[PDB]
Amino acid sequence: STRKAVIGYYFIPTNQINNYTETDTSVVPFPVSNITPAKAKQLTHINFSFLDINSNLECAWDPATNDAKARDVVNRLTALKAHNPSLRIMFSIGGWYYSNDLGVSHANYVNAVKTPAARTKFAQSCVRIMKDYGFDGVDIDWEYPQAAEVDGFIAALQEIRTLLNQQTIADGRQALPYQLTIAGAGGAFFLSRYYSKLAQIVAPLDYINLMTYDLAGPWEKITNHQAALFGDAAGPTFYNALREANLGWSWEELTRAFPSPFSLTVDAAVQQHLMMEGVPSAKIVMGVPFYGRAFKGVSGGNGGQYSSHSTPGEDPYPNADYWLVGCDECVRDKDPRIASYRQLEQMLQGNYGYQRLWNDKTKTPYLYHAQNGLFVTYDDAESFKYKAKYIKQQQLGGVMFWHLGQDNRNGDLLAALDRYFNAADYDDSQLDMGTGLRYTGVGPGNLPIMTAPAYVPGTTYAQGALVSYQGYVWQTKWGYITSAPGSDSAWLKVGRL
Ligand SMILES: CNC(=O)NC(=N)NCCC[C@H](NC(=O)C[N-][N+]#N)C(=O)N(Cc1ccccc1)Cc1ccccc1
Ligand SMILES: C=CCO/N=C/c1ccnc2ccccc12
Repeated sequence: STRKAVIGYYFIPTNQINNYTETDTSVVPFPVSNITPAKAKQLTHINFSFLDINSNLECAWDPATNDAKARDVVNRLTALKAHNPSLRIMFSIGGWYYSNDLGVSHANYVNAVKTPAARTKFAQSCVRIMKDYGFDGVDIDWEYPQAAEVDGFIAALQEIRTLLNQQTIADGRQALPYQLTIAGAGGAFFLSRYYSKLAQIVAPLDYINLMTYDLAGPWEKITNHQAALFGDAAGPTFYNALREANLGWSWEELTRAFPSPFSLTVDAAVQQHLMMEGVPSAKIVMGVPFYGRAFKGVSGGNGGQYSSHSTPGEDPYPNADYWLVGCDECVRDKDPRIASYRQLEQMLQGNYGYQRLWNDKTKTPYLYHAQNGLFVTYDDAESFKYKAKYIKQQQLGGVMFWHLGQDNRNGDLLAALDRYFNAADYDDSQLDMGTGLRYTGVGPGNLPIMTAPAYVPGTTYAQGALVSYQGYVWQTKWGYITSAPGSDSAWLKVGRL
């Protein structure tokens, strides 16, 4: 019933705002007019990106921004709401460039959330900006608060939420209330920073949009799919950093929740969220990439998958060798390591030497250039069928993607997502989800339904015995136990009645 969210980032750099034009793609490749009425109808949210936090610890435009041109761009976006009364134009604060641990504005994020007075000044500036520019809600993309900063981040979200709710009442906006989201970590290493307090982080949000992409890249030793739905036992595996989070759980509880090593997949991130009590499936949104990540220096044998590679990891890209054959946008952007889906379609179609291959465990496509030794991991309308089916089966809130300019000209990726959720004639009941590796962790938030004989006082239970008691099914950790389940450390809660 409830419509799935379809949240697309609209990113425009300052120089493009300051020189905004809808009639020159060499100046602005993706002007607002490319978001046609048909596309507008298929989105529920557009995340305008990025604003920042300044040294005055307020939400702010990049100070080089021409304000009149900014308002003009934003006005074109909010004009789209004429075609879709469900559509929201959010704005996003942060992004990797501004907010990463070494980013140019990082200290402003740390300081803005640090004290009650700072949080109030910061929260106020967010709602002020929202009202002043005509936005419909606030998205926070801080990558990422460290475990020490998490309490301040939580309080900042809570305070923003109160101010948004006030604003909704003031504007009589109950039909389309102002919203709050974050872009959340989609991989266990960064997720471990705030994982233990995930319920408090998600409580004030309408959605947490998981960045379930960038799970492979040149910083890793071995090529891999950047957004595998499920795991491939042939691919690399990773230490499960969540088992070291400050949860206060027992060895058995930790082990059951956090297998290690594990496959870094979209399903892993989603299940890791669902394991936590107080994190509802309907607030979890699955991020998908509208771009691929490209690697060079790869060996043959498995289509370039799971190979060592010679892809520079430095930022900015360290020379002028744009080796991703056929990638014209890569030349424009001086970086052969990222290619939009729009460009990847053209690369396949041209005489450039790529084969499109498919991994039926991960349910994702990849390109392999056998002659030069290149590998590209990306997503397409086919991988989106499996991801859409997972979103529905797991009762997730919807899909998020980065970014709108990377869809092809006809908006085929966006149209596919909309079709999979909303087309009366689309049927995926027989779509086979495959035998790729599922993340099997169980935690307090995702106990399965079970039945077992009622616990009987006086009975001596062997290790592994299952009983039902006071609403749950419990398993003895060793034998021989006679205590009431939940009264001491001998029983593990394994299911709910
Ligand atoms: C919604 N927020 C996100 O999606 N964030 C996110 N993906 N953060 C991590 C990715 C940062 C990315 N870095 C690289 O790609 C490293 N280069 N290499 N190899 C980045 O900062 N940019 C490229 C990018 C961004 C998002 C998704 C894929 C690639 C530069 C950038 C360009 C425009 C806006 C923001 C960042
Ligand atoms: C490859 C270009 C540099 O951009 N890198 C971003 C980055 C660096 C290290 N680890 C990461 C993990 C996830 C996403 C991005 C990165």
